[PDB]
Amino acid sequence: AMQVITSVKEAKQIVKDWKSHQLSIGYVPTMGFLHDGHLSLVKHAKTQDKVIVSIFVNPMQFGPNEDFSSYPRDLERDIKMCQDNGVDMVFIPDATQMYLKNFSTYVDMNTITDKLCGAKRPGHFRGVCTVLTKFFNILNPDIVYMGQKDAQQCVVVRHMVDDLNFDLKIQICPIIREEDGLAKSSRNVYLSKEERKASLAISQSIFLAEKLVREGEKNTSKIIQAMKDILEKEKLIKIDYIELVDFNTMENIENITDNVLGAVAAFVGKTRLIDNFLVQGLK
Amino acid sequence: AMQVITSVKEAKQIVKDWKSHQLSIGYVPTMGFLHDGHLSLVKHAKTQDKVIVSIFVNPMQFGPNEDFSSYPRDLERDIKMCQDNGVDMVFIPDATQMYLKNFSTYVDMNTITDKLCGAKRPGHFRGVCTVLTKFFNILNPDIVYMGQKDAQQCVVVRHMVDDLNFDLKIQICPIIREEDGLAKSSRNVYLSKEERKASLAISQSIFLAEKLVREGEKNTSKIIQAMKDILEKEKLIKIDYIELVDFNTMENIENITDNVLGAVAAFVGKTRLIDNFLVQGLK
Ligand SMILES: [Cl-]
Ligand SMILES: [Cl-]
Ligand SMILES: [Mg+2]
Ligand SMILES: [Mg+2]
Repeated sequence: AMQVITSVKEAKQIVKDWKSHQLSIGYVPTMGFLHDGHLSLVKHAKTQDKVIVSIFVNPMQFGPNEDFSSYPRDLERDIKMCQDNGVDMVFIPDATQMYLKNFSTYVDMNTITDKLCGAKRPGHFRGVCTVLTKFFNILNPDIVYMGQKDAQQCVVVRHMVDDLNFDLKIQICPIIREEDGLAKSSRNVYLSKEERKASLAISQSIFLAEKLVREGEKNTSKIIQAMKDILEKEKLIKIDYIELVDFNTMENIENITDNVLGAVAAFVGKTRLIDNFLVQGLK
Repeated sequence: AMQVITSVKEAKQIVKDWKSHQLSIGYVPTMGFLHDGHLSLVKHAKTQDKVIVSIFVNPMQFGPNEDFSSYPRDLERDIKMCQDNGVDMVFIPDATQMYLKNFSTYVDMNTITDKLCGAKRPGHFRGVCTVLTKFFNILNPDIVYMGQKDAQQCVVVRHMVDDLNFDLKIQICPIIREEDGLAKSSRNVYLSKEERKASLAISQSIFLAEKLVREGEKNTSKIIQAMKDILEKEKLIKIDYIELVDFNTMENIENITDNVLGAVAAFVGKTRLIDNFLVQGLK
């Protein structure tokens, strides 16, 4: 029967026992209120012998001005979806298990995190790096499955893993979308009917930019303007950024050569949404 | 035959194979030019099935004003001592293996490291935390043996291990001393005959402070003055700090209750030496 584990000590024991049987471990870190995007990561993780999903709304990666208190939470919904989709262990620690009274250590970095959302969200990537170092040490996974939707986060965590010699692989999985094109996110639940309609311009701008790139358009300023024109038609949308950047460095690019990450962040009403497309190996 | 390993990849392989046989691993991180202090850590580590010594003069933990370029180095001496003392693997990576071109991640903390040497050596503990996270991830040790001589470092690393959930134990081992009382350190090799004679006042001040404490002296200002009087007799000695602090927090203490770390840092000529005593469980 699937284990629902709230203790670090017990999670360690279970993983240690699985390792005693030379079983591989697939790990899907999440902040709960699960959706088909998460289920897609789980499906990939089932290539491994055992699958772990963590659920933890990590307070370190939210700032004071953001949505920690309202973040959607429904642990019964999540347990059921993990149960129905063949998850072996749902690890749901609370902040008192993860961060003891005198906790004071962190993991951070001096490149990558200063761009895109990192520039808009001070402290965010330190929160991500620190909590994932902890989870990786607790759970000892072999492959960690992450969504391309958080593209910068994937690159940041990959770089941390490289730099700190974590003996595991980060596997980036494609963006899963709603029927109407909106990238799956737990924050979608915040949107009003009218905001939901407005929010489709984000994915529209992504589909168009990707088509332009694959049709051989190299000038990023041309592409950005085209996305901007789509997004500016929606009064409910306030653009945070639209940037085409190198996928490995997050540095803005003026002319596309081998690759591009085209990334958008925008507020739809008060809700902050992100989306992107990624093209690699261009001639 | 003992393995001398310069590659991360090969070190990983060897450790993975040992683990496939359920062997425990004892690890002694060092910066080489080995002495009896190190040999003592190795002796403790031999409680484990396999013993690893790393040798790496980690550039991250030295500042511009310190002694990175002159740090004693004699890898043939070290290999022989490891060989003769039953070490299984000497891991000697170079900075190009550990720190690749675009390396930019670090581990640091917001308590403990701001006191004692930490205050005198900006960036030092970040260098220690970061390189040890890497070694721990590479070598997957069960117990890591460290000398009490670097008492703050032991407490810092213990706290990192706790906070980041490293699945290992830090074992602090007592100070090994020269016949004349000077705490063993590779930096002792820098001392002139006259500096060596002067340097004995450091251990003398430690022996006296510990005797005063164990004789029931609680007033730290009295104890510090007594140490200061010994040290001020030596013209070649410039005191950096003399502090009696709580062993768990590194906070200065005015009146001793259950514990005390009495720590000294002083320059003898240009060489910076440290020493301490530790008393725990007092009534
Ligand atoms: Cl989400
Ligand atoms: Cl030394
Ligand atoms: Mg592993
Ligand atoms: Mg281990």
